Amino acid sequence: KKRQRMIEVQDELLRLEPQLKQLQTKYDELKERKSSLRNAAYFLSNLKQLYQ
Amino acid sequence: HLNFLKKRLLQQCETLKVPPKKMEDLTNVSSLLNMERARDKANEEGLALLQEE
Repeated sequence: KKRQRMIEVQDELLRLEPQLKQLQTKYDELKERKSSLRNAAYFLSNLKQLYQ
Repeated sequence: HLNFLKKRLLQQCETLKVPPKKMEDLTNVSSLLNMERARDKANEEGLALLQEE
C-alpha cells in the first residue's frame, strides 16, 4: 500500500511541477507589460503636453 | 528396560493421531525465525524510508 502511495504521490508531484512554470512566466510577463504600458502612457501624455 | 521403554514410546508415537497441521523440522525453525526477524527489520527500515519520502 505504501508502494501505491508512492505511485500517486509521485504522479501528483510530476503533474504539479510544470504547473508552476507557466503561471510564473505569465505573472512576470503581465507585470512587465503593466509597468511598460504605464510608463508609455506617461511618456505619451507628457510629450503631448510638450507639443501643445 | 530402557530399550523396551524406547520401543513402547516409538509404538505410542507412531500410533498417536494429530489434526492435519504442518509442523516443520525441529532443528531448523529457530534459524528461520532469525532470518524472518531480519526480514521484518529490513522491511521496517524500508517502510520508514518510504514514509520519510
